[PDB]
Amino acid sequence: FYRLKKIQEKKKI
Amino acid sequence: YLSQPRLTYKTVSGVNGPLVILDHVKFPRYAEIVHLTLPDGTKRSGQVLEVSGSKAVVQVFEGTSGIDAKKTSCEFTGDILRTPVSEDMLGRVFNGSGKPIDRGPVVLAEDFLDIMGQPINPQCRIYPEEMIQTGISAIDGMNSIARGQKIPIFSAAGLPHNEIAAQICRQAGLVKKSYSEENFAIVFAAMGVNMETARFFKSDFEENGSMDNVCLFLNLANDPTIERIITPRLALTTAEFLAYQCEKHVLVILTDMSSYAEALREVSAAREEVPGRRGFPGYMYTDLATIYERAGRVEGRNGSITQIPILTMPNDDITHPIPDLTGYITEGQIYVDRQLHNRQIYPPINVLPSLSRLMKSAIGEGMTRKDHADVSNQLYACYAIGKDVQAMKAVVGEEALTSDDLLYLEFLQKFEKNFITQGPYENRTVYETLDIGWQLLRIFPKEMLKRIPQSTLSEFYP
Amino acid sequence: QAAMGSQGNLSAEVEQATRRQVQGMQSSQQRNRERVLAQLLGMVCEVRPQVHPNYRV
Amino acid sequence: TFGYVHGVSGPVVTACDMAGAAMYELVRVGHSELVGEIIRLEGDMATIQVYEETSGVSVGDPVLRTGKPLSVELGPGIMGAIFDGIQRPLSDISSQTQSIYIPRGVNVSALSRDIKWEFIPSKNLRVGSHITGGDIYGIVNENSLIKHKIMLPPRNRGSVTYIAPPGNYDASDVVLELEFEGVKEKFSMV
Amino acid sequence: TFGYVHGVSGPVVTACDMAGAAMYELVRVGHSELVGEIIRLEGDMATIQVYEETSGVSVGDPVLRTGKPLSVELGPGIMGAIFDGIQRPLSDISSQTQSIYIPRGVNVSALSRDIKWEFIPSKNLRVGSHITGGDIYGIVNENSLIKHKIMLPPRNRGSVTYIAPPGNYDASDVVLELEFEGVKEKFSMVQVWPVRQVRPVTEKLPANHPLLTGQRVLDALFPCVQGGTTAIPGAKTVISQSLSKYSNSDVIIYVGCGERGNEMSEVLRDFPELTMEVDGKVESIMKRTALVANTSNMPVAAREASIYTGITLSEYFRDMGYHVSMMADSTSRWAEALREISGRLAEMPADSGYPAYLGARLASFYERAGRVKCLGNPEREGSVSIVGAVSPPGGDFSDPVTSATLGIVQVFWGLDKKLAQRKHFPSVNWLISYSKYMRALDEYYDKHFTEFVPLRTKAKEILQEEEDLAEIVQLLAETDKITLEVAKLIKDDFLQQNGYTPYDRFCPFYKTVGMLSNMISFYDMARRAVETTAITWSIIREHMGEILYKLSSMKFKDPVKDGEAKIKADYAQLLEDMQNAFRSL
Repeated sequence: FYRLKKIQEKKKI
Repeated sequence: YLSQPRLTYKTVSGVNGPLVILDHVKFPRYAEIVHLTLPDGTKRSGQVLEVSGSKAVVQVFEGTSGIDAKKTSCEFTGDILRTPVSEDMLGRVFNGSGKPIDRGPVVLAEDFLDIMGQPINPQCRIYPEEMIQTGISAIDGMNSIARGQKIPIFSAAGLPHNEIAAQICRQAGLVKKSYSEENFAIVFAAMGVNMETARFFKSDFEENGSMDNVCLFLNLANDPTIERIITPRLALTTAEFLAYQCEKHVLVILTDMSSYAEALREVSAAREEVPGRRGFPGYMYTDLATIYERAGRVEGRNGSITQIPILTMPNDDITHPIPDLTGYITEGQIYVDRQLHNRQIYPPINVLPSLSRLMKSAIGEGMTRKDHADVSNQLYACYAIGKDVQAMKAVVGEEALTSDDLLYLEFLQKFEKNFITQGPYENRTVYETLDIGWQLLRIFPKEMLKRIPQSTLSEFYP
Repeated sequence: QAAMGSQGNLSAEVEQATRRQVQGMQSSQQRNRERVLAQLLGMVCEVRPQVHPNYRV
Repeated sequence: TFGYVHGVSGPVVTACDMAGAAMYELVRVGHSELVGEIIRLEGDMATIQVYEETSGVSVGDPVLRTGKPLSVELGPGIMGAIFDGIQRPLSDISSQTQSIYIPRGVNVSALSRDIKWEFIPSKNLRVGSHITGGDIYGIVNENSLIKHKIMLPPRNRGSVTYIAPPGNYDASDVVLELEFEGVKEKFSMV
Repeated sequence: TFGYVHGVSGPVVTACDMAGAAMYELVRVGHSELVGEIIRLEGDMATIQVYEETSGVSVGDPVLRTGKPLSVELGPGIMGAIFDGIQRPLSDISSQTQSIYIPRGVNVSALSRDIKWEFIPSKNLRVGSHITGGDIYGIVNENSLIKHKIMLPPRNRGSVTYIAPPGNYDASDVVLELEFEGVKEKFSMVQVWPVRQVRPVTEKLPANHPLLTGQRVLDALFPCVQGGTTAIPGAKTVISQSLSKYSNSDVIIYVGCGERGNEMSEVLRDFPELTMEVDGKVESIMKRTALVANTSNMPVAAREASIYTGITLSEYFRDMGYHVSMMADSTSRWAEALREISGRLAEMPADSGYPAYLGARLASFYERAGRVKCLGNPEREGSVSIVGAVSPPGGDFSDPVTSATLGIVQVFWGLDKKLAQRKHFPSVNWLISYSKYMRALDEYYDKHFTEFVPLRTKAKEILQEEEDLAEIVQLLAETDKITLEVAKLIKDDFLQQNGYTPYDRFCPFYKTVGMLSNMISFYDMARRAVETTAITWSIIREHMGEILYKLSSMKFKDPVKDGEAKIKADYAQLLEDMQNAFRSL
């Protein structure tokens, strides 16, 4: 879950 | 109503997966339906998923294959998906979207309704009182179903549950006390099913002369997922119309909601929401609650609604989120055991872990009969003791047993022989089931009937 | 023989029932055509246009 | 003031022209006034977790601003009633619509208006008496058993300026107070 | 029009100036003309997934557009050939290049344009009439065993204006002219059909006839049905040979989407050498069989498309009024390919990384089998049987692929928990092993075999009773011992089939019936009490040890040299010996 949160966070750019 | 003309656009910013990005839309709505026209001349349909600014993204039911970037067009209904409904829908079959499957015409719109439905005022809910005949000895005598009670059924994959549902539909009805069975109806809904077990339904339900009180929906596995998520709400709304706006008692049957959960996962993945437990969105609980709590009686009306869904348990895991939550929002459950299926008992119902929370009101003297509760409790207890006695025999040997143990073993054997087995077409009346129970009870001598009050024993035992 | 006779009789019965239902249906249609069409055309010719309510200045 | 809708995605709603908004401030959205809560602040933009069903909401819909956070209404008539957890009552909505279903657009008062209560002021309080918060100044017979006494709420105090006489009042003003040389603030029994 | 590559990321190719491109429009890339297809649109800037390595491709290279989506080629000569995942004729390519390696062979036709077959028009046709279409219009006059009858493409029906006479033609020439609308038409012996569509049919009908296989476990517990669907663990390949050899299978299609290389060379070597001897005339089975090779070497989308290509081929031959028995090597590797491509697209995944639409795609692959009534004037029927393979993952039961597969497949068999014997390949898992075709086949069974009807139930009773009592034994009456020793014998003899030896390479249903009847009649007259009928188990074993050895050694009667009569007689004699032992017990 944490990995997925991080990849979404980076994708927000 | 709407009087403005419908609009058409050709601005297509792009496509990503099953979604389509458009732009330059004036006041787009949230869940308004649209149609699509490929350049080659094919027709399609979809639902607006998300909206932001002048942009609006849309999902397509039939798939996004073949879409042209600049040569497509779309049209806006300008309104939320509505359904045509009417009491004459009986005898028909549909494909979830409402398109007829048989060779009949389009349904005349006696009324339009919103598919999303509404919540029910808790003040108007009335405690269920009566009971629905089902024709199965296990479901009627050993357990019971009230006019409003929501009872799911658990069954692992590869076991005959569709047969149970079909027989329930065929032999459904009300208790003949002496405003009759004509008020009773059925809405059957099957989702994510193979083409087999679909031809079977559409044929067999026709072969037994029961389409006068059935409204059927089919959705094969290969269909769009959005059809799958849409269908059960459509079924529930037509049930509500037929039961409350018109005075009817309706038995809704749902099959394999695990596929509904799969479609929910699909739409969640499309929107890019972070998965949680076992790859399921957290709000699926409230979603299932929305698909539930459309039952019970209501003051000012003489109708009722009763849900009997079916589930596919993954690997016999009670703690899996699906069955666990369903139990949290249902009033009982009926189990199906693999060993009984291997024993060639057509109804594989294992009545021990099963339990119905509203037995005490569903039966009684004004109901089927006074002795029913006593008979049921005694049967359950002595079956438990009989299983224990078979365990006893497993080690102690037959010569070390007493006459009581022999009585228990013989009773158990005759019980699975007769009480459980019904046959694929034997429609047993409730009185017949109670008579069979009494006959089996008579094997034990008078004194061992500890759960039976004396007066009932004097009345019925001889 | 009994089955065949009963089946023929019931086929005739259901055919007659459908025929009379269709005939009464046709009669009801004949009773009410001009009123519905007049209402429909009269309310179709109306337009009464307007802008979208949410337009801001 | 008002705002306009900018985007919708399920139970999320981002609305523009919400400069000055406050955290956890309730709002009303769309022609059918669905109730939501402020969650995020960014420039003048705002985010709203609407918990009612979202459907048919278009872009540019009005957004009425409620100038309070989630709270509870009090006063007489509470006892014996039924509430749904957000103060929205149940007894009065079964009547006045005669519908089995709860409409989405429901905004009725938590406590019914237009009911007299036979207010009796305290006989020990004159114009000028310096009081404090949570101070009883009247008694009401909400029933035959328990007396629902009225009191000024906390964070309010000072020299009374006017008291209403005994009589019957339909949840209207009863007390005036001009402490701190501010305004002569008025307080009903709600 | 032409385009330019803006970026490269492994098997991905961003490009620009691609306004008007379709969703799955094929496209050539670079000066090597690498084949690909559209995936995502972002305005003029698109993304393309390619079918070969991208090393060396630079920015600004040309991009050529084409007007078709992914499609397969059809016509004569498909049977007996071998194809890649995107229908490349491997054999002809190795012949032309005369090199071991596969070059960038971007231009080669699936079927040779030089070989000429003797076309024969149907006599009922007349030129210049208003027949208004119909499917069949001619026939390839001969192949080794199966005549490649020709049909008219669906969606294209019209009157007649010219039919070619009998004669040899290379399939590059036209034999039909069906203008019918003021627009002239021309059709050769070759067609093009999009892969991911479905060829329409007039009707679908329920199953009406069984399927025969050599394996005892499949035949007894969970029989398959013609036009059926099934899944089998991938722990086996002899089953394709056996069904082609014995069952009523006209054409065979075998597809290795991701097999290991050496096993694929094994199949390539061994398969053609086999023979059929249909009516005493020794005829290679390769003549009635086509292959679609794809090892793990090839890129992702080749593996992705192999399954769809094979299914299109099977559907096309089904329309030709035949019966086809397809087997896929595995589906797990396909799922891994889907995982890889979804991760490449940066689309957020579901549980275990698999994209959410996995279930939908698996449904798309299935629901294409079944007996059907073709679309045509001449009436005929075609059956498709699909036999997928679910290679055991680490999480056998917990694999999303397995869960989706159990929600669709009509008949499934699976391995139990991984036993101490890793070579226990013909196992059985009573937790999840089932079938759904008993109802539509008991009427057929009643006319041929009737002894088995209670025996099949009793075997399950015995096995489940042993399974119940086993854990108690591990942590004790004599009847328990009889039950468990019978179950052990059943597992040791009835199961654990060899396959790689002649004496268990194939087993006729009658051999299974006889051996199972003996093996179960052992128990049917030994469980009536601790004695022969109402001593201990050790006494029974000491009395009848030779009987147990002979029960075990039933397996070695080779059907190849020993006919059915001899094996039946040997089993009956052993049964009589068992009866004699019972009388003396």
